[PDB]
Order: sequence, then C-alpha cells, then structure tokens
Amino acid sequence: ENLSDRVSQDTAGNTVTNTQSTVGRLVGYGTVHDGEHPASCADTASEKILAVERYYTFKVNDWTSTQKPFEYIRIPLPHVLSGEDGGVFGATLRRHYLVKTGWRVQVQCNASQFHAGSLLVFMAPEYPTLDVFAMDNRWSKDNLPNGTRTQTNRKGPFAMDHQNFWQWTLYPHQFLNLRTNTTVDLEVPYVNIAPTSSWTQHASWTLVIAVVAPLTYSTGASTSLDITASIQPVRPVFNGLRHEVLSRQ
Amino acid sequence: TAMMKGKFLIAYTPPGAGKPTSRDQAMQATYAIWDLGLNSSYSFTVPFISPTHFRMVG
Amino acid sequence: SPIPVTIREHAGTWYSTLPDSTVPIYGKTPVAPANYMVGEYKDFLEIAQIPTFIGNKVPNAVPYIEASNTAVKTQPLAVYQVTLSCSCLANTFLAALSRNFAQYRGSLVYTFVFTGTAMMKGKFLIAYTPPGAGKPTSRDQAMQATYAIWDLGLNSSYSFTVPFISPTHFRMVGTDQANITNVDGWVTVWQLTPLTYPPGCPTSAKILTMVSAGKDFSLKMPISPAPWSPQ
Amino acid sequence: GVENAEKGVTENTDATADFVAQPVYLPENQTKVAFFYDRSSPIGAFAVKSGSLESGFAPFSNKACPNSVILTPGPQFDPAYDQLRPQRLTEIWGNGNEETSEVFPLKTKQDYSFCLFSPFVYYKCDLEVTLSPHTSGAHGLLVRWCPTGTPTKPTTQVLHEVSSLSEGRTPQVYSAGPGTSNQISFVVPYNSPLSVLPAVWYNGHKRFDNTGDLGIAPNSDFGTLFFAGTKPDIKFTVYLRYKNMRVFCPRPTVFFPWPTSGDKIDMT
Amino acid sequence: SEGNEGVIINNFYSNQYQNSIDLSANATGSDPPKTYGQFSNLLSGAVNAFSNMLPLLA
Amino acid sequence: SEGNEGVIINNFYSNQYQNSIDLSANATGSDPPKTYGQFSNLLSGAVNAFSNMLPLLA
Repeated sequence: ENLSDRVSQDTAGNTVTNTQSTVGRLVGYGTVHDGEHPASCADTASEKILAVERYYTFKVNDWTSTQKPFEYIRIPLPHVLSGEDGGVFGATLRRHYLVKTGWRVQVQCNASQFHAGSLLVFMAPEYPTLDVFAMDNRWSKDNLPNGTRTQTNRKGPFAMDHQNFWQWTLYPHQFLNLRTNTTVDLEVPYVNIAPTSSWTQHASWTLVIAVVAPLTYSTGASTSLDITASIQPVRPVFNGLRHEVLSRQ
Repeated sequence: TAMMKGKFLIAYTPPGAGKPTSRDQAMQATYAIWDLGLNSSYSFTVPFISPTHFRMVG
Repeated sequence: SPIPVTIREHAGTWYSTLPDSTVPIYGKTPVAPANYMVGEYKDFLEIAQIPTFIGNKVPNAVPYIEASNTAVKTQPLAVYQVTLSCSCLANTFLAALSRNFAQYRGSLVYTFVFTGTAMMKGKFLIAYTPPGAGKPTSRDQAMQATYAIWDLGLNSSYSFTVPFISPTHFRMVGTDQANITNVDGWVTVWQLTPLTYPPGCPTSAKILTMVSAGKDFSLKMPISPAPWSPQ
Repeated sequence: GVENAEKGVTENTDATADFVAQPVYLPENQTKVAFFYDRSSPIGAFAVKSGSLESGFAPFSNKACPNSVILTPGPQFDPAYDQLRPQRLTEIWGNGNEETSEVFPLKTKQDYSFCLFSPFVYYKCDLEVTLSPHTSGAHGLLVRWCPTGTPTKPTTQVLHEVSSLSEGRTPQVYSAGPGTSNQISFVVPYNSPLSVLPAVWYNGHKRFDNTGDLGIAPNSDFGTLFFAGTKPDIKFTVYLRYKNMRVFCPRPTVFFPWPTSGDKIDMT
Repeated sequence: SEGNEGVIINNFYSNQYQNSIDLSANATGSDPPKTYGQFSNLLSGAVNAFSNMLPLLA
Repeated sequence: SEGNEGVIINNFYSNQYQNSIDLSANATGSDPPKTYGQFSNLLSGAVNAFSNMLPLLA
C-alpha cells in the first residue's frame, strides 16, 4: 500500500483533498497566481471570496484497455466551472466582464499493483479546444498533429491549431503511472495576452488528459478505471460587474 | 484487502436546500476526499454551523 | 567643410544577417505594459533539457519499447543511432531545436520510464558503442562498451547519458546524404534478465523512451533545415 | 542514474553521473532567443498595380502577388481572393488544391521558418522590414504603413494626381531615382494593444457573440503595408527581422514526417 | 541577452526613437500629473468677502 | 604579426562580430554553468515534515 512523505492533504475552503501516493505538486513556470489587481482596470476588483476559492470535483471519463497512445480529453478553463457545477465561482463569474485567476488541479485514478499503463496530465495556455469551450466527451486523437485544415486545402502543409504530441512534455505536466501513483497535482499562474481576461470568449488554459502507455491487466483485475478531477481557482480577481451573462450555456 | 484501492467523497451539507441528490451537489458543500493506502482510517469532522449557540439534542 | 568619402565596391548591398539596425520611422511609441507576464525563457538551452518522446517503430511510431519475458542476447529491445538525425529522434524537441544549427557538442540523455505492473521485475543492459567496429550484435558485444544495468524496483525511471566521445570538439548536427555505419555510434537496449511476474499479471510491459540535452550540451551557428511539409 | 519521471521534472546530468568521465562544456551565445530571431527571412513576393503612383489605391494582385501585406509571421492571403484585401488565415495553402497538385511553393504569405520553429505561446518584439525589388534597373516604390487596428482602406484619392497612399500624416516611405539602391529598409515599433502576441494560436473568438471562429487574436499584428510604384512588372520580396524578441511559455513545434526510409534524414 | 548587432558606434538615433518604450503599470494605478501644461480659462470672483457689505440679507 | 590592414579608426563592428572567437579547451573539461537562465517548472511538496501528523503509520 501507499506511503509516508507520499501521504498529502490540501485544504481549500470547506474542501480538502487527500492522496496516499503523491509525487509532489508541479508548479508550472515556477510561480503561482499572486491575486494582484489588473493594472488595466480602474474599478476595484471583488477578490478573496472564500466561497470561491475551493475545489470543484467532478468526473472526467473512463480509462480502458482500448485507448490508444496520445488519445486525449480536454477540459477548457474557466469555462468548465462557469455553470452550475462552478458554484459561487460560476455565479460570480457570470456577472463579471473580466476574471484573472491561476489554477490548482488534482487528477485521480486508481488501479492495482497488477495493472499496467500510464497517463500524461498537462496544462497548456492557448491549447486548441472545442469552439464552444466544453470538456471533450470521448477520447479522440482528433486533429493531431497537423491541425485542422479546410476541406479543399488539399496541399496545405498544416493549420495553426497544430499539436505535435511527441513534445507534449514541454507543457507543465506529471505522469499518472499506475505502478507509481494515484493522483497528479499541478498548479499554474496567470498568463494571457492581456493583464486580465474577457473569459466569455477565451478559454486561455486547458487541462489535458492523454494516454501514453495503454491499460493492460490480466483477467479478474478491475477492467475500467474512472478518471476524476478536483479543480480550484487560485486567487481569482473579478472586475466589470454587470447583469448576468445569462445563457450560461 | 491491502491490494484494494479507491477514493471516497464525504460531505456535510447544512440545511436550507434539502439533502444533496448526487455527489455533484454534495461536492458543493463541506467535503473531504479520502484516498485508500497505507493508513487505514479517516476522521471526518462536521463543523458546527448554526444560527444558535446551541442546538436541541432530541 | 563637406567631408570627403571613398565609396566601397560593395555599395548598395543588403545583408540578411547584418549585425546592425536600420531607420526608425515611428519613434517615441510607448508600449502596453506587459509586466504581469510569466514563463519567459531566453536561451533555447534553457528548455532543451526537458525530455520529449522518442518514436519507436517508425512510421507507426509509439512512444515506447516493449520488454518481454525472454532475454535473447542476440536481440536488442532497441537500437538508436546517436545522430541528431535519427528518424528515431525526428519529433523530439532536441531534434527540432538542433535542426536549426550546424554543430553540437556534449551529452545526450536517454530516459526510460517503466510502465509495467508493480509486481513485475527485470534488469536491462543499456549500452553506448562508439563507432569504428560497427554496431554490436549481441548483448555480449555491447557489454564491451559503455553500459549501465537498470534494475526495476521502487523507482520508475532510469536516465542513461551517452558520453560525448569524439575526435573533434564538435560534431555536425545533420546528415548530408545518410551516414552509413557511421553516425556517432549506437545506443542499444537489451534484456539482461527477463521480465518476471507472479500469476495474474500481464507478461510484457511498455517502457516510455524520451531524449533531452545534458548540462554539457551546446549548439552553434544558426541556419535553416531543408524546408519540409508535415504532410 | 535512477530517476522518477512522473514528477514532471527530471534531474540533468552529464557523463559524470554514471561513468568515470568529465564535463565538456564550452560557451556559445548563438542559442539565445534574441540572437536567433534577429535575422531576416522572407514572407512572400508582392506587386504594385499600374499607375498606382497617381491614383486611388485598390486591392489587387499580380500572380497571387498582391498590393498590400499584413506585418505578421503567420499565414495570410487565401489565393481565392487575390483580388481582395488580404487577410490572416489559420492554415497555409499549398501550391495547388487537388491531389495532383503540389505543396510547394506555397500560395499564402508567411514566415515559413518562423512557423516551422516557434516553441513559445506568446512573444513581443519590434519589426524590421526589408523590401527588395527583383530588378537591378530603376524602380520606384511608395509605401504606406498603418499601425494595427487603424484605418486600412486607403481608397479615396484626396489630391488630384497624387496616389491615395500618399495622403495624411500616416507614415509613408518613397524611394525612386536613378541613383538609389532600389531597396527599402525601416523598423516599426510594437503597436498591438495586446501586452504580448499569440505566436501560433489564440483559443478565443473575435466578438463576445462567440460567432465561433477561434485562432487569431484581434489586432495581434504589426500593421498593414500598402504599395504603389512605377514598375508594375517587377515583383519584390518582403522580409521580416525580429528586433529584441522575447518569448513566453514553451510549447511544441511542427511535426516532422517519419522517414519511412532510413534511420536518419539529410536535406531537402 | 542581445541579438545580432555589433557596432561600436553609439546608435545615431536615440533609443526612444530606435526602440519602442517599455513601460510598466502598477497594479494599484497611477495618478495623472496635476496639470498637462499651462493652458487654462480662469474663474474669478467665485466666492466673496469684501463689498458694500453687510447691508446685504441674512 | 598582423596582416594587411592599416586603418587608424577603431573597427566599426566589434570583434566578436568582425572575427571568429578563438576559444580554448582545457584538457580536463569544464563545468557547465549551473543554470542557463531562469526558466523553470518547480516541484513543490516533494518531501514532508508538518501535517495532521503522527496519527500516520510507522
């Protein structure tokens, strides 16, 4: 079973995550979101809402024997938490024009000492997601590695949404290797083209889950491994208060 | 068994909106994630959240 | 009082790489403060050190090799040529970075991540063979060169560094034609002992393979590779 | 050296860790980012329309050799509207558009080299531009540079017999004489209202309407260039040079095809 | 570091002209200077104290 | 000695640009600088000491 300097807890409001097999928290770019006000806004921000700075936990998908290498699932931020599952975060988010935040994630998946396989979990700024910024529905190897080009663009070399997955480890990441761990912990600071974001039309960060070494096991072993995640906005700062977005969807 | 693995979500929901009906609603209240591993138990404390200083026993 | 000048023969030429600036036409323009920004790097060497995936079984590339329950001293699990041109490295950041320079020097790091079951056990012999006598054909010949024994256990990966052994201070990055029996030698992976397991466990495992630059690694003279189309 | 790559960070070594060796470091500065992009590369060939020197400007292209150019290393043009003002694209168009067609030479306009190798998400820099006429005979060229996001329809001729490019207080450059070297050079400042520019992709829309079309962030270029001149038959190459480049957040580069051949590559 | 420039001579154009001007914004804002120049219309006699006063209503 | 150059003026391009850079390698190798710049991903919480600890197995 799981041990000692590998047993770890993280308290967020009224939220706390525990793992008995961690490998540490990878802090991307080596910095955390400071929670500082955007220098481009004259209005004072609403910040430090306790009800907002906690972990939102929901399920991603199911890992099976069938997934092939590099098939993935994307979770666009802040969008995934802008709805009902986003609690007061979502509610506040829908009434502000702009949000500036960092992310702290934990993705979870257990198997046994008789299972073999590994996931790659990474977080990437400006990763190409669905149009509508929603979590992918099923695993896909869609539009890797040359991007999506137009129908007719018969001879085009590639499109700007290219993604050479052979290099996905350039992104802040950690491996969820079944023989080693059960959880992966990442944290990223705020990065964007501007001092704060009009989140409505931009999913600036994407949490990506990909298979790199396919699931293997002998008969009688657990057969499908669920994948869940805990996401927490790190010191979000809101500005430009107005009426509700509404069609939140 | 020592060979088993798993994670539980234990939540405390204050009154007002009824009991949660899915883990997704529970997760909106006070909760903890319990990971199985070397250490056998988990001690969850429900915080005293109340309008009055005391609560009736029975 | 007008000053006399002698016009050089090269009058009027344009040099794509001139170590100098041209005429500014829109001065005193302040920029938009970008001081909140993070994640900046300044030297490619700063990130060339991050391992990316080696492609196995080209052109049906997979990011791993497979260990079996049999140790044939005659059968390498992998054989990589030590050339920043190996089709093997073609998509690693190391190779993509390197293709914009003429020469390299220093250590190459091959990282192996065991992805099998916790219940499996095994030992690998990873060797680097300098050129001169051809590639080794059995673990017995590889074992005569630089090598390491990797034992499976609590710790998941193994970082093997191929030492820069060369007559010249630097080595050419890319190949003109293809490099024979040359290149700079080979990295071969062999099983020493077979993968062993208990009942109820798979009998083969995947080993993730990545490559990166060592702290030693240097690149010089920026150029452009031959243009290509990913498709 | 035994290690645990799952942490997302791996300790770096030299031959020194496992064997009896010595470090073999030697200094070099050609791998700094600024030095690497501080050299000129071409983005395409352009043309001037007949008698543009003395009339209203109008979008037009010679052989998919247009009239104006957006200052950006990313793709733009779209050979299907070679007669419309050019636009930034999210893909590169091959030379032909059907099987039997060819990828090179590309039809769109871009810094193919930058495209091929830009391992960063965002960047900031100043832009040095070089206009090179493909002729060693006299050549007259009028250029109008408009900062990003400003008026780009230099269509109304306000002065009788004067190019409409040559109007206002917007920067205009002109070289034309029997003793010139024909080429033009100048550097433009950084004018995007954005703090830093998306280098490859920008995962967001143009309006809050989410009239869904991701890819490019608005006003993320260095402006537009309009040309008028006297040799409507000579084409000229436009080159970009990134002055004091800064990049943030490493990310992957363009895919390179598996040699379904050897165990090494080459050139071309 | 620096780029590809290795001229001994001092740049003939000064920097504010050769380059863009990097500015930095502080989080908490900055106060405009008090005055943008000395152009101004002036309001005089705005108030009181002094006239053919206190014959004047209370 | 020197070659065939006899200009009074200081070379307009600096040396590192006008000429190649003669370097010298020492027999016994040289240590890379410790760091190539300040870009880095960081691993935190790596170890221990401090939690809801020593209820934790021995």
